[PDB]
Order: sequence, then C-alpha cells, then structure tokens
Amino acid sequence: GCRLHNCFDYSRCPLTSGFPVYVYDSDQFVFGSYLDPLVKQAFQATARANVYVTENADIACLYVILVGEMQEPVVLRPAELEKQLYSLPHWRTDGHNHVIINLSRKSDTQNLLYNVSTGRAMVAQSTFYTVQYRPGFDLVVSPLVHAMSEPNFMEIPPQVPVKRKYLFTFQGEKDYDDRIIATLKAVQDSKLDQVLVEFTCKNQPKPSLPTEWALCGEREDRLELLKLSTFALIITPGDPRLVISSGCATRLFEALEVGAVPVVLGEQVQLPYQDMLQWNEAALVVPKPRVTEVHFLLRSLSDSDLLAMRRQGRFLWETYFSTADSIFNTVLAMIRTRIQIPAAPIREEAAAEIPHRSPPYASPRYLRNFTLTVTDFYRSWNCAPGPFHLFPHTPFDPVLPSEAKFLGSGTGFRPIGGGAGGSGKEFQAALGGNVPREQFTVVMLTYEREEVLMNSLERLNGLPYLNKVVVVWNSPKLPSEDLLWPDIGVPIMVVRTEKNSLNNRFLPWNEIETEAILSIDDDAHLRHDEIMFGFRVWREARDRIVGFPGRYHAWDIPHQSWLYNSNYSCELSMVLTGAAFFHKYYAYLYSYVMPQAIRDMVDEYINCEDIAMNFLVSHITRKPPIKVTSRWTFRDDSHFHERHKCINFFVKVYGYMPLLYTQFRVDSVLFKTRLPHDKTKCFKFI
Amino acid sequence: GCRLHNCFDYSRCPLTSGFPVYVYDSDQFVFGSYLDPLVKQAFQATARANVYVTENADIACLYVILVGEMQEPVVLRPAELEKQLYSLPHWRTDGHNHVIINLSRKSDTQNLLYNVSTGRAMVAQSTFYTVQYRPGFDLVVSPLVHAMSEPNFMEIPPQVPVKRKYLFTFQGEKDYDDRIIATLKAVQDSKLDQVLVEFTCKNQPKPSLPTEWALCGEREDRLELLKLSTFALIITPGDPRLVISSGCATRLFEALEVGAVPVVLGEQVQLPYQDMLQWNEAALVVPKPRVTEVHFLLRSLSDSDLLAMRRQGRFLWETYFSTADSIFNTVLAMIRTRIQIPAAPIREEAAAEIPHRSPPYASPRYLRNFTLTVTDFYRSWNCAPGPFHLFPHTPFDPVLPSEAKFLGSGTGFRPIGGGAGGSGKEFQAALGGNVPREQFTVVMLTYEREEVLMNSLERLNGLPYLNKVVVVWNSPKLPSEDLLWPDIGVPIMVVRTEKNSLNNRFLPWNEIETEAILSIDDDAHLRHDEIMFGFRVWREARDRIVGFPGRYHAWDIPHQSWLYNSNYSCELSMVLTGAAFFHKYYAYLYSYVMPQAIRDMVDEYINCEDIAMNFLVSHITRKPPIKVTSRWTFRDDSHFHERHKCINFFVKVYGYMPLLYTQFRVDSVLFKTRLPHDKTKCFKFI
Ligand SMILES: *[C@@H]1O[C@H](CO)[C@@H](O[C@@H]2O[C@H](CO)[C@@H](O[C@@H]3O[C@H](CO)[C@@H](O)[C@H](O[C@H]4O[C@H](CO)[C@@H](O)[C@H](O)[C@@H]4O)[C@@H]3O)[C@H](O)[C@H]2NC(C)=O)[C@H](O)[C@H]1NC(C)=O
Ligand SMILES: *[C@@H]1O[C@H](CO)[C@@H](O[C@@H]2O[C@H](CO)[C@@H](O[C@@H]3O[C@H](CO)[C@@H](O)[C@H](O[C@H]4O[C@H](CO)[C@@H](O)[C@H](O)[C@@H]4O)[C@@H]3O)[C@H](O)[C@H]2NC(C)=O)[C@H](O)[C@H]1NC(C)=O
Ligand SMILES: *[C@@H]1O[C@H](CO)[C@@H](O[C@@H]2O[C@H](CO)[C@@H](O)[C@H](O)[C@H]2NC(C)=O)[C@H](O)[C@H]1NC(C)=O
Ligand SMILES: *[C@@H]1O[C@H](CO)[C@@H](O[C@@H]2O[C@H](CO)[C@@H](O)[C@H](O)[C@H]2NC(C)=O)[C@H](O)[C@H]1NC(C)=O
Ligand SMILES: O=c1ccn([C@@H]2O[C@H](COP(=O)(O)OP(=O)(O)O)[C@@H](O)[C@H]2O)c(=O)[nH]1
Ligand SMILES: O=c1ccn([C@@H]2O[C@H](COP(=O)(O)OP(=O)(O)O)[C@@H](O)[C@H]2O)c(=O)[nH]1
Ligand SMILES: [Mn+2]
Ligand SMILES: [Mn+2]
Repeated sequence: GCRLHNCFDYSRCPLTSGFPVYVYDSDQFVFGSYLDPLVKQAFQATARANVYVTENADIACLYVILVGEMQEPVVLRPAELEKQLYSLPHWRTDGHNHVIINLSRKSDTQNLLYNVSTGRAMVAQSTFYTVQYRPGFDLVVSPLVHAMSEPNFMEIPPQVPVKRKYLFTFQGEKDYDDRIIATLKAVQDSKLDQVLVEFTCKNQPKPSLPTEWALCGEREDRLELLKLSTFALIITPGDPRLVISSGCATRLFEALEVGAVPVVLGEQVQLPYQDMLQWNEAALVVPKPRVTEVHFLLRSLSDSDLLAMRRQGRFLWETYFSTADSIFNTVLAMIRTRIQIPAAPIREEAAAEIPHRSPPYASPRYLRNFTLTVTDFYRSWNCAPGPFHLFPHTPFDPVLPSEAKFLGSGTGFRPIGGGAGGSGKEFQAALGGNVPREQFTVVMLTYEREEVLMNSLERLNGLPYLNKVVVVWNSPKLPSEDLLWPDIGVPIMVVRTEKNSLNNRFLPWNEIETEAILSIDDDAHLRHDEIMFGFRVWREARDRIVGFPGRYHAWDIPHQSWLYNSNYSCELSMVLTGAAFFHKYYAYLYSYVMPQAIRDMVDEYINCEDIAMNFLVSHITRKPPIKVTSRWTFRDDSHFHERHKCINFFVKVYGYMPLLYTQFRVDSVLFKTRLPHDKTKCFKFI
Repeated sequence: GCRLHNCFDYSRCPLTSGFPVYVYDSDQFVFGSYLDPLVKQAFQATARANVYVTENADIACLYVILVGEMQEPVVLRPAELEKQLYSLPHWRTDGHNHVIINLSRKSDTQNLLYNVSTGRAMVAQSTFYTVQYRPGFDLVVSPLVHAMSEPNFMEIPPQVPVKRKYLFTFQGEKDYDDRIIATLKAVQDSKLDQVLVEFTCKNQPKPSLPTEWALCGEREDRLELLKLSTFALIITPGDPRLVISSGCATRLFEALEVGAVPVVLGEQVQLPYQDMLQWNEAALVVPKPRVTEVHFLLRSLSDSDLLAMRRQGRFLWETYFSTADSIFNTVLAMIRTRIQIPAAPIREEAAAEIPHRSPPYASPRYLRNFTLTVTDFYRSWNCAPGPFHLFPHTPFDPVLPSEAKFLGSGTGFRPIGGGAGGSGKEFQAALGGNVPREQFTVVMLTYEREEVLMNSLERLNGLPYLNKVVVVWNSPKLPSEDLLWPDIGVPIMVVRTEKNSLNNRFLPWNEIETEAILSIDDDAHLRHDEIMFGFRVWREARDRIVGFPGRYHAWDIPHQSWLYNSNYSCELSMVLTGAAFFHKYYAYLYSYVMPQAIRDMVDEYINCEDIAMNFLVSHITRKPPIKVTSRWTFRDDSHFHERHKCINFFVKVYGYMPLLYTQFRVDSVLFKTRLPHDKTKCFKFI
C-alpha cells in the first residue's frame, strides 16, 4: 500500500546536497554466498565505479542491497531472508529509503520476495504479481544478460534493408489463446508474406511460470532467427495476476538487440521503465481481440516509420539494457527523478598549462538544473544522449521571443540599432539576433610546425569577439624556450597532451569558458570578415556545424559501399572541422559518450576525426551542416583510402548512415546587391 | 474492476469502418427535465454538429448519454437513475460500449454516480473516488465553464513581462496542513518577493467536499487576482480516497486561462487527460514534504523556461478546456486512440471550375494513418495543432536515410549522377536530395488585371517540374468569353470565389494535388532558374516558408509597440507570400484551425494576409523563414499603417510575438566560384 509520498523520507535529501548512495557489501551477509557469481561480480564492479556512491552511511538518502538471483535450487527460506533484512545495520525499524535489487540472469521461474515482508523498502526486479506490485514505488528492470561480456555492435545486422526474410516470427510452448493460434497458423498458410510460427520447442523448453509461453533453446538459437525477422511477436501470459515476467522481458531484450520491432499482444503489460519511456515509439502494443487484424496492420506501415521505430529501439537498448552499469544507473536515475533531484555534473578535462614568454566575458553555467530533470522529462529520457549526466549548456535551450528583451528580460541583449534595425553601420555595431551577447574561443592543434603557428596566431590580432586562444601541444617534446610567443590582446594558453591523437582537439578543456568553439588548424588562412559572419550564423544555428570547407559522400554500386569525395560539387554532406564552429556540448559527447571504438580507430588511423564529428552531430540532430562562403581551399593516396575505410566502419558501428545532403550555402542578406547610396552593405567581401 | 480489454466489445469497431457515434437524446428520458439548461443546450449543440455522430444506432461503436449536472437539490434517487440507465434501448444487458457523461458547471459537491451501478459503461466526470475510478477505462474531463459564451482572447493578459506583481497567490478555506500554512505565512512575512496567501474567504465560501479547500467568491473575483500572479498554487485534498475534485480542476482551468503557472502540492493527484498529456511541461508538481523548499525552487527557475511553460499551458487550455466542443471532441479522441482507430480526415475546399478556351505526377496521400494516432502519440497530443484531424501529408514526416534508396526503398528517388554526384550537368538532370521525386503547383490571385495575367501566365511556359496552375478569380464578375487563355503545356484551372478576400489564396483547393504550393501574384516577374533553386531549398526545408521578398519588424520604444518595415536591411523576420513556397498543410491550418478573428480582420482590412501566414508558421515551428536571392523588387500611407495595426492585433491574439530574426540568405554552393574548366556551375545567374 505504500506510495512514494508516505513510505519515503525526504528529510535526508535536500535538493542542494546531491544524491549520495550507500551500497551494502553482500559478502558481509548471508546472501553473498548463494548469489550467482556473475551477477555479484558485475554489480560489485559497477557499484564500485559509480559516482553517486559513498562510504559514509550517515548522510545517504538511499541504501542498496543486492539479494539478486540465487543459485538454484534456492536454499534460504523466506523467513530467513526476512530476518536477515531486518538485521541490517541501517534498517531502521521499517527499512525506509531502501531499495532491494533482484536481477534475473538464468532462471525465469524464481520469485524470492513473494512470501517476504519488505516493510517500506522498494523492490527492483523483472517479475511481479499484482499483489506485490506498487506502481510509482517499485521498479521493473531488465534482466542481466551481458554479464562479464561486451555488447559489441559488430554482430548486429544493419538497420537497412527494412524488410527482411520474415515478416514476423515466434517460438514458444505452453480464452483467447486458441483463436490466436488458429489465426497465426492461417496467416502462415496463406503465404501472402513469409512468416515462421512455432508453438512447440524442439530444444527442451526452458522452465516457465504456470501460464507463460516458454522459451525454446539457447539464446543464440533465437538470435539466429530474429536477425531474419522484421517484427518480433510477444504474447503476454493468460494469468491476469501476472503483471510482467522475466521471459517476456527477455524476448523484448533479444528483439531490440537485433532490430526486430516488437509486437506485443495485451494492453495490461507493464514494460520496463514504462513510467519514463514511450514504448509506443519503439514497439507496437495490440489487444488480443484485434489479433485478426495484425497481418493487415503490419502490412500497412511504411518503411520510414518502421525504420524510425527500429532506430529508437536500438537507442533504448544501448542506453538502458545493454550492461549492468546501464541498469544500475537507470535505477538510480529513476529514483532520483521521482524525488526531483538533479543529476551529477559531467567531468571536465583538467589540463596542465605549459608556461611561456610573450573584455573577456564568460558564459553563465548550470541554469536549468530542475528544468532538465522535470520539465524536459520526455526529451531527457527518450532523446539522445540521455538523462544520466548534467551539462552546463545545451544547444537545445529555449530562446526568448523578441518582446522579452524590451520588456524586462533584456539582460545581455544587444539589438541592432536599438531595435530599429539598419544597414551595415548598425549591423556591425551589435550582434543582434535572438540570443544575448556572446563570445567565442579558438582551439588549434600543433605538431612540428612551430613557425607557421606563430604567423597564424599573429593573424588573429584584432578579432572583435574573441575570448582566448587554446593551443593544443600535440607533440611529444615541449616547445623551445627561445620561442617568443606573440601578443594579440587576449590570453594564449598551451595545454599538454598525454599522447599524440587527433581526438585531443575535441576534448572539453577546462580552460574553455564559452559555448562556442572555433576549431582551426595551425596552417589555415581565414579573413576576419568570414569568421564574424560564421559566428553570427552559428548564433542562429547553435545545434549545427557551421564551417567553410565542404565534402560529400557517394555510393559505389559495384561494391555496395560508400566513398569519400572532395571534388567541387553542387551538394554537400560534411563540413570539416579544420575550420568550423560547434558547441562544446558535442566535445563532451565525443570524448565520453560516443563509442570508444571510433576513438580507438582514430588513434590507430591518425586520420578521420572530422568525419566522426559530422556523424555524431547528424545522428543527434538529423540535420545537415552549413557552409558559409565560396572558398574551397584555405592555404595522398593512403590518406584517401583510409577515409573510405573510416566511413564504412563508422556506418557499421551506428548501424546506418546518418549523413544528409544539402544543396545550398548561406551568404549575407545584402550580398551582391545594388543598394542606393543611402545604405551600406553588411560586409565588403561577404 | 473492468478494464478496456475485458469490458469493451471490439467486434463493433473494425479499423477500416470509421468511428461512428450515437448520442441518446436526453429530452426523451427522465434525465432531461432536471438537467442544467446551459449544459444540456451546449452539449446538444456540439453533438449535433460533430462529424463522427450518426443516427443509425445499429452500426455505432459508442453510445453517449448525458446525465450531466442536475439542478440542485438533486431530485432523482440513485435507484431511479440506475433503473433509467438499464431501460435504455441499446443498453444490452451489461451496457457495453457506453460512456456516461457528467459535466460540472456550478456545483463542486455533486456526485450522482457514487451509489449507482454502471455495469460495463465508462464514466466521464471531473470528480472521482478510488472506489469508483478505473484507470485506463474511465476519463477525467474539465468542468464546463464557457457555456453559451465565447472564450475570447482579448481579456487575457500578455505572456510578457514574465514576472508579475506576485510570485504566487492562494485563496481558500477549509497532517501536513498546518506545516504548509505556517511555511507559506512565513514566506509572506519574509517579503523576499511579494506573495498573497489567504486561508479565509471574505466572500461566503462556496460549498465543498469534507476535506477540500473551498473557493472564495465569484469567478471574476479570482481572475482579477490571478492576472497579477506568476504562479498559481493548488493544494490537493487531505483525503487519500479523493483522487480528483471539481474544485482543483476549476483552479487549474482558471490558472491556465490567464497564464499563471500552476504549482501543485501532492503527487497522488490525477489531472485531466493525464494519460495523454505531459502536465510536467505546463505545471509543477511538488510533494507536500518539500513545501519548505518551494520558495527557493520557484526563485531558481529561469525566465525562458517559465515562459515556455506558460505558452504550453495556453495551448493546452485553448485546445482541450476552452469550450464544450473541445471537451466532447477530446473525449471522443481519447476513446478512439485507446481502441487504436484513426481520426476523421479534414475537409477540403470543393470549388467550381470556370470553363475557358485555349507528365503530371500526383503525390500519394494518407500513408501514416496508424502511425500518427499511436507512434506519434506525444507530438500529436502535446504539439500544435492537435490530434483531432487527419492530414494527407505533413512536413514533419520522417525522411529515409541515404542508404535506403540504394537498398530497397528507392521508389521515386532520383539521385544526382546515379549516386556518384557531380557538377551542374548532373545536378540539373535530377532533383537529388533526401526525398523522392516531386512536383509543385502554382496559385495566382487576380482582380481586374486581365491582360497582365495573360502575359505572366505565358512566362510560365517551360517550367520543368510544374504540375498545373490554379487561377483564383477573386473578381465579382466572370471573365469575358472573348478572352483567349494561353497554352503552357499544363492545365490551367480557374476557380470561382464566393466573395473577394485575400484569404482565398490560402484555401486548400481540391484541385491542388501536390504538397508544395508556389504563391505568386499576377504581376510578379520571376526567372526560371530562381524558381528551381527555391524548389530545391524547400525540398530540404519543407517545414519553412521559402520566398524571395523579405521584410522585418521593429520596436517603437516611445510607444512600446511594433512596426512594419520594408527598407533594405541586414536582418529579416518575414517573407511575403507574393512569391514564396509553402506546404499545403499550412493552408488547412490557416483556413480552418487558425482563429477566425485574424481572417475577419483580413477581410475587413483587405491587406495583411501574408503577415498572418508568417505568424502562423513561426508559431508552429519556432524557426524563421528563408530568403533565396539578392533581388528585392519583382516588377501608400494607408496601406502602410494598416500593417502596423495588423501586427499589433495579431500579437494581441497570439499573446506574444512569434517572429524571429535571420541574418543570412541562401545561395547555390558554386555561386561566384572560380571553377576549373573540368567543371560547370550549378546555375548561371544563381
Ligand atoms: C572526384 O570524382 C572522381 C569520380 O567519381 C573520383 O574518382 C573515383 O574514385 C573512386 C575512389 O577511388 C573510384 O572508385 C574506386 O575504384 C577502385 C578501383 O579503381 C575500387 O577498388 C574502389 O573500391 C574499393 O573501396 C571500397 C570502399 O571505398 C571497397 O568497398 C571496395 O571493396 C574496394 O576495396 C572504388 O570502387 C572511382 O572509380 C573513381 N572514378 C573515376 C571516374 O576515376 C575522385 O576520387 C574524386 N576526387 C578527386 C579529388 O578527384
Ligand atoms: C525605413 O526606415 C525608416 C526609419 O526607421 C522608417 O521611418 C520610420 O517610420 C515609422 C513608422 O511610420 C516612424 O514611427 C512612427 O512615428 C509616428 C510619428 O511620426 C508615430 O505616430 C508612430 O506611432 C503610431 O503607430 C504605432 C504602431 O505602429 C502606435 O503604437 C502608436 O500609438 C502610434 O499610433 C510611429 O512611432 C518613425 O518615426 C520613422 N523614422 C524616421 C527616421 O522617419 C520607414 O518607415 C522605413 N521604411 C521606408 C519604406 O522608408
Ligand atoms: C546546478 O547544479 C550544479 C552542479 O550540481 C551546481 O554547481 C555546483 O554548486 C555547488 C554549490 O553552489 C558548488 O560547490 C559546485 O562547485 C558547483 N559545481 C560546478 C561544476 O560548478 C549549481 O549550483 C546548481 N544550480 C542551482 C541549483 O541553481
Ligand atoms: C487512411 O485514412 C484515409 C481516410 O480515413 C483513407 O482514405 C479513405 O479510404 C476509403 C476506403 O479506401 C475511401 O472510401 C475514402 O474515399 C478515402 N478518403 C479519402 C479522403 O481519400 C485511407 O484509405 C486510409 N489508409 C489506410 C488505412 O491505409
Ligand atoms: O600526426 C599528426 C598530424 C597532424 N596533426 C595536426 O592535424 C592538423 C592537420 O594537419 P595537416 O595540415 O598536416 O593536414 P592537412 O590539413 O595538410 O590535410 C594540424 O593542426 C596538425 O598539427 C597532429 O596533431 N598530428
Ligand atoms: O482588392 C484586392 C486587391 C488585390 N488583390 C490581389 O492581391 C494581389 C496583390 O495586388 P497588388 O499587386 O495590387 O498589390 P501590390 O503587390 O501592388 O502591393 C494580386 O494578385 C491582386 O489580384 C485582390 O485579390 N483583391
Ligand atoms: Mn593542413
Ligand atoms: Mn503586386
């Protein structure tokens, strides 16, 4: 009967004190010796490395104890388990602010807590009965599969082609049941489209609950078939008291792992994390009575919608199901969100500044703590990257309307002509636009090119809105002390790198105090006017990459593969970061959230960092980049083919090609315009 | 105990037979004479005009009976009401597929169905007890306030300024209660920010439930205060059995009506339509224990987030709460969505073609029926326009990735150079891009300018992707029969108009068989190359307005009002439809969904139609338009000031200024580029 408003203590959790968590060591209790070794090892490992965890049990909001899946047959009796629970050091009489975790790996018929009294503690497991499920208080979590193993993406088939060999498939063994079976057998016999339905397992059926469809064979024997199926069928148990079973969750897990779109029969099912996720975007839920209309309904859906559901299912699996770390973090995030506390800030890249011998306005940070966790609930949980981290800024922050600045919210706004507009004279005196005053920061790599560096740095003398320059010394040896660095009116900071890697230009250096970053090589030539216009455009397009150099990708029909092209073209799909603007948000994503395989390959092949960044941004936004000017050059074969390989490998990772074509570029409004002599152009060469 | 899967009959509702509805006439039953006259009249009126309703009770899925709020004191006894229910003609033994409606207008203490047995019927009312609430089966609806009255927007205060006189306010009269009262009184005494809390009503308190906060005074006496408050406080009843009360719903209604952001104390409350709407985006829900942290939490939020919540609350109120028609449509939409049936198609503007004396590829329609109702649940219900209508196309339809066309989904795609790319030679041979082959349609107004029409029409001879031309004869008298219309290789269709109005260029004429529309005046000069490039850009930006002529809006500090400007400028905020591309979707929205006041003013002032369209599109997308070329002209004072008035009035309607500035235009990639002689430019003058 408990709900979060009456069996949880909020006095231990001020909004401002963080979210400390205490984990009981189960080796110090009777549970440990009977726990499944893999579950225990994985949980201990992930809990050791998590950031919210602490050892000071006096300050913790939340106490975590893993009773887990125990070795079969179960030895402990419910009374013994209950006695152990109430004997815990901090199980104050009723056991408030405790969460009990029971992860399922091997047995789908184990229910430890059915006869146990948990007091006011919360329960997290993959199986439930209505008598023991308390919505809004308890949690439904995915089973632990990849214990001590890597959910590598290499085995996953591509998201394309859309249709596969089989429309839908099923494999199970056990008054709507008979009608369902007859309908599906008829569909198979009709051979309008191929299907494969089996109601008897040749491999000895796995143990199951009394009225549940049993799994056939091993995990691999099921995946080898799901890989060929467009839709995956999931029939819920006939028992009305069975809210959710580990078997159905296992089927859902397996289906999402290989891109088969779940189709669920039964509206009364509680899916994992359902109070946070919109499973309608990733799965189809159909009532059993409508079973006779499923074939037509599936045939009706278009390729684009199905592909979108497959993509979203991939995201959900990779983010909440793949690993034990993900599951534990998700549990903590759910509990934190319910009690309305913000997430932990993400880590910066603290750096060592190399000394050398020769107003800045900083952007305010962390202004939307509550809003992201609560108001942006849907975007936070159902859109990439996810809810686990808190960022100082985001490019998706809402922008005030025009009347706001003139009516009370004008802090930092610099209107053109005081709100009256104007030509270049008024245009160049103020940024204008839809967001407040802002600056940008420059980031430049260097490797064995010392003198050109000094000249290029000198070329930056006089930029209006420059905050500072960050030089990334990517060479093994320190710069010579005879080297006299110039002065350009703003600080120049040199940061040392552990080792040479192109991934160091996208690190979130602590020295960067601006949302915007101008990624520029040490040998590139750019005029002041170009940079100003690019900065303004970025201020209008914070979520995009805004850069001068352009490229495009092409199809190779003979080999059914992609290519990297650099010719002059009427359409583009990439903008290299050798000269480009982007938000620091993507630096965090690249460094920490993006898959490690891409970074490792970039280290291996010292090329291909910009391509990865374009892949990332197009994946997040689904919008192409922006090109700003007519210039194409700003001054080998292996370097060329390495990039073909890079593109193909990145596609293999993401599962699809996220790049998008654009057939236009952006120039100033009054560009090449015959003005009257009462007006002046915004720029002279733009 | 009923749920939709066991006390509802799906055999009456094939997915393909529509959603017929039968309404019982309550004048033919004992309810009618005791019903509140206003409720009865409004419900009968709206049910008469609705589209799903039918008179053939044999085919209906759903039978609707209004028991409504009865005159006080209630005369009927529960047994009498129950006997009348079971005596209904189509109340087959258990009364399945029936929904019972009880709208509250005047009394917040009336509960008719507490002692009644409704069988398998669903119940829609604003009050519930846990013993009689069946989640997923019953419905919680808003009270009926604006009965026989217009919810005109003129009385609503502006969304800006953000902060108002009072941070939050409360007015009510009646163990967390005492702590809440003490905390709020302390906050008022601390005068960090102004507030106004009253726990005793000077006006005689309205009757209420045993443990509910009573309303003070009349409706207007509360609005006159809410208009001055940034946040509106809502304290839930102390009775755990009381799920939702008409009083709390009334407070929520009043708060949303005037832009005060609700703040709700208590997580156990069921808000109206909560299973469909994300109230977190419009209201703050805080547990009572956290009452001591509310002041700080409110002070923490930023202006932009608060303004966004206010805007979303405005949308929700206007779309689901304002009128009885909205409530009835919402009820039907909820029930239809639950049983997974698509909505009714929206109506076209059937037109009469005027005859006259002198390959087209049509876009397929209605391809996402199921997807919109189910998969796009969140966007459909929480984003404008809403779920009530079904559109043949939308600009928000997902687009396939690049590899899809080459791997099985290539139907209609025309890659540039067969996927290898290329310069102008390959560029002009195929549309390319990210979406399939497509055409466009031209729409041209005419009024007493016959000859210029013929010349301009002749200028269209030879356009590549033109489907047809639609001429809107906006003159009172028919064209002369001596007039010989030219031939341009495609049909020319002349449609008669009931009366002269600029709103006729945005009507969804049945003759238009393309998503794209080129709105062009009869006296404008445009070159073929320009139109082609604009069409390509629109293909990349289907959700925007893409046009050549540009304008911008300006602030008038002395008068604190807006202005319409047409000078040469470095930044823009509007693109006139005298030459522009847009999606037919917005034509439907303009004609039918957009407020009538704007259309009436456009009829009154024969100017100002384009401004309204820009307002609409920027409101929907929150993104500015696009300008395509350097040209500014394509060849009085009252015409000028009329537009100032139009802008100010439209702002008054929407409650805010939705226009956004853009500081750039788009040109072709290879524009003004020094190519080598192995390449050719995409266009010659673009
Ligand atoms: C400018 O445009 C031209 C014309 O498109 C372009 O030349 C093209 O380059 C590509 C890439 O080298 C050529 O296609 C390759 O041809 C070789 C055989 O000659 C194949 O081995 C290649 O396939 C390999 O790589 C694939 C991955 O990229 C693998 O999947 C595959 O299994 C092979 O390992 C690939 O087919 C193409 O033939 C030429 N075209 C012409 C007309 O020469 C040029 O590169 C562009 N840029 C510049 C700067 O010129
Ligand atoms: C090009 O730019 C120039 C310079 O901005 C611009 O001229 C400006 O026009 C506006 C509009 O006429 C002027 O502002 C008005 O001034 C009159 C008094 O002269 C006021 O009455 C106006 O206010 C009325 O209208 C408001 C709504 O628009 C109401 O809220 C108010 O209560 C009044 O009823 C308004 O302030 C402005 O003074 C001039 N500026 C100059 C320097 O002349 C011109 O229109 C632009 N376009 C073209 C084609 O030239
Ligand atoms: C939003 O959250 C961030 C991070 O949790 C808060 O920033 C921290 O604030 C504490 C207390 O002021 C400092 O001791 C830390 O050093 C800050 N961390 C960083 C990375 O700056 C921030 O104060 C919160 N803002 C609110 C609640 O308005
Ligand atoms: C999607 O819904 C639309 C509208 O409800 C369907 O279009 C109607 O289809 C029926 C039967 O084929 C025709 O009699 C009507 O004339 C159609 N209306 C219009 C406006 O074209 C469409 O068939 C549905 N598509 C599906 C279910 O795939
Ligand atoms: O092993 C390397 C090679 C290059 N770079 C940096 O990568 C950028 C691009 O180098 P380069 O101009 O030589 O490549 P290109 O632009 O000529 O293709 C420069 O900032 C180099 O300092 C680096 O850090 N390590
Ligand atoms: O009472 C009117 C005035 C104009 N128009 C139409 O509106 C467009 C714009 O008219 P006009 O070119 O005269 O306005 P301008 O472009 O000169 O400002 C043309 O298609 C006219 O036929 C109309 O239908 N009714
Ligand atoms: Mn270089
Ligand atoms: Mn004209």
